[PDB]
Amino acid sequence: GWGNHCGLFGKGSIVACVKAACEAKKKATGHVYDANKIVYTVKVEPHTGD
Amino acid sequence: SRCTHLENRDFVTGTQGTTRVTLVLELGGCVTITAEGKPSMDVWLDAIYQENPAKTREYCLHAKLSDTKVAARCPTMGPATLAEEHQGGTVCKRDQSDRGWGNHCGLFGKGSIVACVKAACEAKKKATGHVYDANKIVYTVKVEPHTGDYVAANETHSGRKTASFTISSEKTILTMGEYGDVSLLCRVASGVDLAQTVILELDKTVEHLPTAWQVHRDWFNDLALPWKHEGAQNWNNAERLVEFGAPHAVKMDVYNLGDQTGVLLKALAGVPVAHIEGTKYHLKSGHVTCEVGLEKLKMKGLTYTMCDKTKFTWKRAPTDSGHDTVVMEVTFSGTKPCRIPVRAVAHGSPDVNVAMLITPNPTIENNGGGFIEMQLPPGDNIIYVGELSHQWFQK
Amino acid sequence: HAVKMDVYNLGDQTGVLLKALAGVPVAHIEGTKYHLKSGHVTCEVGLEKL
Repeated sequence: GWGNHCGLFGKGSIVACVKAACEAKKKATGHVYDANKIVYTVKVEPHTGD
Repeated sequence: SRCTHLENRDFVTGTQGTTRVTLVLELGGCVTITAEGKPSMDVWLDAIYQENPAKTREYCLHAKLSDTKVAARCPTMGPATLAEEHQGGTVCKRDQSDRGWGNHCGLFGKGSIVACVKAACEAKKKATGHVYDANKIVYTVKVEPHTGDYVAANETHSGRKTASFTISSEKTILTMGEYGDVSLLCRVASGVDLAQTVILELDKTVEHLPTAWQVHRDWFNDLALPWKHEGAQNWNNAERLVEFGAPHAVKMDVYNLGDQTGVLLKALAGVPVAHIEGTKYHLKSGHVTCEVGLEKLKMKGLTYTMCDKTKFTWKRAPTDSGHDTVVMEVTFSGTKPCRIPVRAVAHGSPDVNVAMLITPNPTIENNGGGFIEMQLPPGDNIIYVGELSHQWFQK
Repeated sequence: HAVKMDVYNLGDQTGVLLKALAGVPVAHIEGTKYHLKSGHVTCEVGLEKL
């Protein structure tokens, strides 16, 4: 309206935007396994009396 | 007129004899007072606040843990102990771990283990509550006379006056320039009850957040977070943000539950905001009833001659104000000061003046005047400012 | 309001995520190795040459 420098009193269009990024070290990342690349490690130790 | 700047506007009108007017002013509202033989006045409650209110508890939203210490004893060696278990400002957990030859104990069995961390709060990660004292709260009321000058919201009206009220000082007499004196009696006791209110403050320097919230005392007192009194060195219930892992041999992990700000903010959605300006803690919603004394107010320019009916032009053609009134502004090129000859007729009845003026005794002063606000009946009308005319369809 | 519109940030969601993650099993990362902390495998052990 006149109070904010418009000729008419009514609804005026307004649009606001912000650039959105992510804070450093504030991510949550997911990882998936490939059954063909997964490794199983097995250890064996003899009973040596020690 | 200031009230034309907002959507929330009320009109109060005093008739014959009405010398006093009782209004209920609300934050975000505005009242236009009109009365026979009196200059019109715009009045509004501008702020409600208290400087340096008392602080109740401070809560910690993000624990800063450091100096993790663990003490463990073999099954026959007795209780494990740390000096920290007796210090304030530390969180500890005593448990039992499985011990045996593998971790250097003579026997295979349960051994005592105790782990402690020093618990403090991250800088700027506090949530502090404040309480109002009804005897120290201030209500600010503004008054502005209708001078026939239009001023935008970002501009300052030279005739605007401010009055402050506290419970112990309920009456003020304001001198409205040449319009006389107006008396204001506002009772803070008629205002908002603040017994169950707490103003919650996080970090007011954060840019994308309100500076404060108005929350319920019982909700605030039940927050499951570490807390302390301002000034106290350590936190009570610091364990609320710390978890201990199951022990294994001579070790026990300490986990931090992270920053609780996001959690709090979800709880605060839908809660009303408040505002902090330095040391002033403001309510953003509230009301107060005032009695306005109009008897000492006098109109301006009643003895001027009528302006030359030939010298008016439209600076701002008649326009809808949004309050079912019409606003306009004229320019006068004749000799000042003088009374503006304004009137309006319904299409077809040139004899009956149908204009109800909001602006009192419109005049063109040596350095002002010209803005007029009026109400007209529905339908086609013609507005006249002397010989200057304008068609106007009302509604 | 008039020619302005405020933008609010909902804050760090880490605390919210961590509450959801309580009771979820942990895993472990060692450099480029992504380890499971729970699991099993069946093996056949040949003893004839011992």
